[PDB]
Amino acid sequence: SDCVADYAVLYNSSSSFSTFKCYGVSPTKLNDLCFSSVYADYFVVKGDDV
Amino acid sequence: EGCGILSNKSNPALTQYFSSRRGFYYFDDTFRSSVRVLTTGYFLPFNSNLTGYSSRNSVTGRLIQFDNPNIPFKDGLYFAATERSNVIRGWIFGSTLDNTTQSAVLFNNGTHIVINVCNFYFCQDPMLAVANGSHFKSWVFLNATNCTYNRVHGFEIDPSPNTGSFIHLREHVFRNVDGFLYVYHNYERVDVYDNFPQGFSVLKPIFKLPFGLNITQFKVIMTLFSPTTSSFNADASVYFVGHLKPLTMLAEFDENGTITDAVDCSQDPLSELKCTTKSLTVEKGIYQTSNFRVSPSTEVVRFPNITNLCPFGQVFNASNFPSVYAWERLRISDCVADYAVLYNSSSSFSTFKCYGVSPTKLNDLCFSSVYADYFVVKGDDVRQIAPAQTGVIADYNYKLPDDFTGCVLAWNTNSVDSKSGNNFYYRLFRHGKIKPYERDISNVLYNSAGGTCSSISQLGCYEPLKSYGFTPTVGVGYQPYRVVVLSFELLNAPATVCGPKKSTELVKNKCVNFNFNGLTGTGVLTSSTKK
Amino acid sequence: RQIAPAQTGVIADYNYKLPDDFTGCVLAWNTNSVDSKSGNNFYYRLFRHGKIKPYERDISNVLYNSAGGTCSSISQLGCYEPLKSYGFTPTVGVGYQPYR
Amino acid sequence: TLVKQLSSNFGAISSVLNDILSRLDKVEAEVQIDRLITGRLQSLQTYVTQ
Amino acid sequence: FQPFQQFGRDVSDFTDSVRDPKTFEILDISPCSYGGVSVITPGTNTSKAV
Ligand SMILES: *[C@@H]1O[C@H](CO)[C@@H](O[C@@H]2O[C@H](CO)[C@@H](O[C@@H]3O[C@H](CO)[C@@H](O)[C@H](O[C@H]4O[C@H](CO)[C@@H](O)[C@H](O)[C@@H]4O[C@H]4O[C@H](CO)[C@@H](O)[C@H](O)[C@@H]4O)[C@@H]3O)[C@H](O)[C@H]2NC(C)=O)[C@H](O)[C@H]1NC(C)=O
Ligand SMILES: *[C@@H]1O[C@H](CO)[C@@H](O[C@@H]2O[C@H](CO)[C@@H](O[C@@H]3O[C@H](CO)[C@@H](O)[C@H](O[C@H]4O[C@H](CO)[C@@H](O)[C@H](O)[C@@H]4O)[C@@H]3O)[C@H](O)[C@H]2NC(C)=O)[C@H](O)[C@H]1NC(C)=O
Ligand SMILES: C=CC1=C(C)/C(=C/c2[nH]c(/C=C3N=C(/C=C4\NC(=O)C(C)=C4C=C)C(C)=C\3CCC(=O)O)c(CCC(=O)O)c2C)NC1=O
Ligand SMILES: *[C@@H]1O[C@H](CO)[C@@H](O[C@@H]2O[C@H](CO)[C@@H](O)[C@H](O)[C@H]2NC(C)=O)[C@H](O)[C@H]1NC(C)=O
Ligand SMILES: *[C@@H]1O[C@H](CO)[C@@H](O)[C@H](O)[C@H]1NC(C)=O
Ligand SMILES: *[C@@H]1O[C@H](CO)[C@@H](O)[C@H](O)[C@H]1NC(C)=O
Ligand SMILES: *[C@@H]1O[C@H](CO)[C@@H](O)[C@H](O)[C@H]1NC(C)=O
Ligand SMILES: *[C@@H]1O[C@H](CO)[C@@H](O)[C@H](O)[C@H]1NC(C)=O
Ligand SMILES: *[C@@H]1O[C@H](CO)[C@@H](O)[C@H](O)[C@H]1NC(C)=O
Ligand SMILES: *[C@@H]1O[C@H](CO)[C@@H](O)[C@H](O)[C@H]1NC(C)=O
Ligand SMILES: *[C@@H]1O[C@H](CO)[C@@H](O)[C@H](O)[C@H]1NC(C)=O
Ligand SMILES: *[C@@H]1O[C@H](CO)[C@@H](O)[C@H](O)[C@H]1NC(C)=O
Ligand SMILES: *[C@@H]1O[C@H](CO)[C@@H](O)[C@H](O)[C@H]1NC(C)=O
Ligand SMILES: *[C@@H]1O[C@H](CO)[C@@H](O)[C@H](O)[C@H]1NC(C)=O
Ligand SMILES: *[C@@H]1O[C@H](CO)[C@@H](O)[C@H](O)[C@H]1NC(C)=O
Repeated sequence: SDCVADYAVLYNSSSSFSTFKCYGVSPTKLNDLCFSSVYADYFVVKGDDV
Repeated sequence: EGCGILSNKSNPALTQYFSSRRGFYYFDDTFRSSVRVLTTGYFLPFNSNLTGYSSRNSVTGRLIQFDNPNIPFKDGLYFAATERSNVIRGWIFGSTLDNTTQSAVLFNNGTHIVINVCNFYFCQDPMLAVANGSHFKSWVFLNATNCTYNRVHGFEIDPSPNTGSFIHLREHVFRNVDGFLYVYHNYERVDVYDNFPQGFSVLKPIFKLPFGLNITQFKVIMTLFSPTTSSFNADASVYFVGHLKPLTMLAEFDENGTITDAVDCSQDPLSELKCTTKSLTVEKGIYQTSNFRVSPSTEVVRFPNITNLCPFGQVFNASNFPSVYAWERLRISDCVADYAVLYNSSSSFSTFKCYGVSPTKLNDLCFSSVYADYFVVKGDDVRQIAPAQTGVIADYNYKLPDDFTGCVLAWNTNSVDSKSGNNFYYRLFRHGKIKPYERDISNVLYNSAGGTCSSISQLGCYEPLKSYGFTPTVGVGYQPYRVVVLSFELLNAPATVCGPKKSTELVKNKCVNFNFNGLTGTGVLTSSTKK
Repeated sequence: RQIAPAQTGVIADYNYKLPDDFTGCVLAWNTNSVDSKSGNNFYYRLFRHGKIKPYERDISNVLYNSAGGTCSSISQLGCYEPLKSYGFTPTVGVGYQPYR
Repeated sequence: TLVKQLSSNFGAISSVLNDILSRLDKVEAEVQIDRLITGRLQSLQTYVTQ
Repeated sequence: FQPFQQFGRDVSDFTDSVRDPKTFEILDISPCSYGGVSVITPGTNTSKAV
């Protein structure tokens, strides 16, 4: 909460996403959207469980 | 099993008969009651031609009669037989009917029903012999190898020959779709000798056999008879063969779900009237009937005189593709787009996504102008080569329009451009996104919050290009992939690249199916005077 | 990825074809540690005259003659074997490793 | 005004059935043939109504 | 039913009969409220009973 979602700063890192699926919105139209509340869930899976 | 041979046989007389209303079957398994259904499929048309094959023989004066040729299996068969005693016992299905291709047999052994799909070495005259009213021998094939399917059902018939006027009529239809062979059955008692009986009959399904077989030919197994001796002689029998055609019929169901009668559409104007109103009884008056008397069967295709193979070798098996920020365009024209020649190469595509067209309909469609863009990406950046994507590549290196018509190709090349000539770069740190089908080969030194730092040692100024760290013994992803993007353009311009279809001869004043550079349709062709 | 309705390739045209409006499910998993050691029994069919029908197969090992037919020997010009062997062996890249 | 409604996309890629059927496989064909069928049926309904 | 029948359909094409898989008997399916119901009222400002 209370932050600016700039996804361009992740390009400078050494990790590249092999999966960037988005549901209900478009990945291109994320710099123009403005959300009310967001949540994050993180874990580790087998690799073919993705 | 020791197949017998025949020395001299008379030439078959292909006398043609008429089938009155026979050759109808249950076309599905949906249960119905008191409804009239209009259905389309492969059926035997009414008042069609049936070819007869006889087998009778006398003691002297005439040669033996055994008419068992390779009847084609085009789209289906109507098999009707009017034998007395039991002479015709089963059929042979296959493509070449030799032991280099798999073939199927479905015949009555005498004490069993034998179904095998093996590599059969058939003899010249497949038969089975009986003697003194008992099952003596079966002489169908000689060798059978390399097969799995085998079904045997217990059954029993009487092999003793009789005399009379062909009291039995047994009829079947055969069709194979999606790897299943369908067998239908009907029986009734008639009294005819050398003519096809008239009437209306409905066939009921008994078999659905799951073998995937390329079936194009057909043969009939018969029976020989002896007066308890070594010499064998034939008996009187005859069967009829008809071919199924694509047409529409109307079926009527009663309250028990059986078919009482059917109407073959497009036979006479009376049946066409019943075919549109969906009723068997028509009140008096004048009615507007639809079109059914049209059977476009001829295919005419016209393609230009382009004959050279199209250069897939210098665009796939090349050396030193450029990096993604400096991708190159190639115009491809006046060639034949044969995609089957890429199967011979050692490289296999891990991405074959097409957007504006279907991948299967690429040998039939033709294009006015095509282009090719090729570069090298990181390996997990391949999913960014698509319409409406975001990332480093989709924003700063290579952008596709959202109204993209074409195909995207990609394959892993780790053994060729990971050891030497590793000068692959991608552009980071750009002020603004890139437009579709545009590139910027510029090495200006990037400064955040306003440009022109003019020195690398200052605070906040960085190089724009970052090197791919391509090296062997890394994981999938961080491994080089070669990407080719093909862009299609289908206009009213003359065609330049057209694929491998053999053109046929032009035909006029007939309802045919045409194809003029991927412009398939239906109609007649007539000489014009337009400009 | 060629085991799907409306696909093109070596498998989808000459080896195994799924019909359109196919109802069912397709399964796949990587098996590199069980069949890669002196197997030498996995082949695929190249060089066929015409495409395959859905749910059909042809187990034939006749010589293939390009632009013609009825080839005699392998030394005859324009004659090739129809079947080509998968080169399955351990320590190869993903995409060349066997899948069931 | 009824014969000129045949030149309408109705949300499909083209107003010609031959362009759709020659460029797309059979599975993807119905989802765009249905739009043309519904639009032409609606035009016929309207014409019968007036 | 037929020996291999499992459910029966209507001319409006909805299931009105089924065969129980355990005990081979034929049941009937009808909607649990079919037929109209009308409520007669005076004005709501006038009275309350219906
Ligand atoms: C075709 O090529 C041309 C030129 O080759 C391209 O034109 C360039 O376009 C980019 C962006 O459109 C432009 O970059 C800006 O330049 C400004 C100078 O005119 C910079 O001042 C600016 O950066 C800061 O300034 C803005 C105003 O202050 C801020 O809004 C901006 O976010 C930056 O501010 C940073 O710093 C402050 C400091 O406090 C901070 O508050 C901010 O949050 C932020 O961190 C831009 O970089 C180039 O100058 C243009 N080039 C030229 C020669 O004019 C054109 O884009 C190309 N076309 C295509 C389609 O690619
Ligand atoms: C079921 O099996 C049968 C037989 O096993 C099989 O029939 C075969 O079909 C193929 C292709 O349809 C035939 O191969 C072609 O035959 C023609 C002669 O008719 C040749 O001319 C062809 O060679 C070249 O021809 C042109 C040059 O003149 C070229 O433009 C062309 O590209 C060819 O290179 C070609 O060999 C084959 O002859 C028949 N076999 C028999 C015995 O008829 C049928 O296709 C199988 N069914 C299915 C669905 O697979
Ligand atoms: C080989 C294929 C073959 C088929 C498809 C076949 C089917 C078949 N044969 C039947 C009867 C019969 N089958 C035959 C004989 C034949 N009728 C034939 O289709 C052929 C080719 C013969 C060979 C002589 C006879 C004589 C009967 C009488 C059975 C009875 O008394 O009910 C019947 C009706 C009774 C039943 O369901 O068992 C069917 C469905 N029988 C076969 O033998
Ligand atoms: C497969 O078919 C071939 C030829 O059709 C068979 O080869 C013939 O076998 C007969 C045995 O009766 C020999 O007399 C011939 O000389 C052979 N050659 C030819 C050209 O006819 C072969 O036996 C069959 N069976 C197999 C290979 O198991
Ligand atoms: C990017 O990453 C580098 C280290 O790799 C770091 O020094 C730098 O501050 C980061 N940010 C920018 C804007 O360059
Ligand atoms: C019997 O066969 C031989 C050899 O094929 C032939 O010459 C002869 O004419 C045949 N007999 C008759 C009556 O046709
Ligand atoms: C059918 O048979 C008749 C004679 O019985 C013949 O005149 C006709 O040409 C045959 N073919 C067709 C298509 O009617
Ligand atoms: C076929 O019939 C013969 C006797 O005519 C019998 O010996 C044989 O076992 C039968 N075939 C099968 C598969 O049972
Ligand atoms: C074919 O069958 C015969 C018996 O009739 C047998 O002697 C021969 O070995 C068989 N052929 C093969 C290749 O096994
Ligand atoms: C076919 O038979 C031959 C020997 O006759 C054998 O070598 C081969 O493996 C068999 N192929 C199949 C698919 O059964
Ligand atoms: C229909 O089935 C019933 C019940 O088996 C039977 O009595 C009747 O004869 C059949 N046929 C007709 C035309 O009702
Ligand atoms: C190009 O083809 C040759 C043989 O024709 C092969 O040795 C080489 O590896 C290929 N290069 C590629 C696929 O990059
Ligand atoms: C396929 O590739 C081989 C070498 O791998 C080559 O000899 C042959 O000419 C190519 N073309 C055909 C049609 O076999
Ligand atoms: C199914 O199992 C139940 C449980 O005992 C039994 O009552 C019923 O008769 C069975 N139905 C069969 C065997 O068709
Ligand atoms: C109910 O009717 C009376 C009589 O006209 C009226 O005075 C009253 O306002 C009405 N009630 C409401 C809620 O309007």
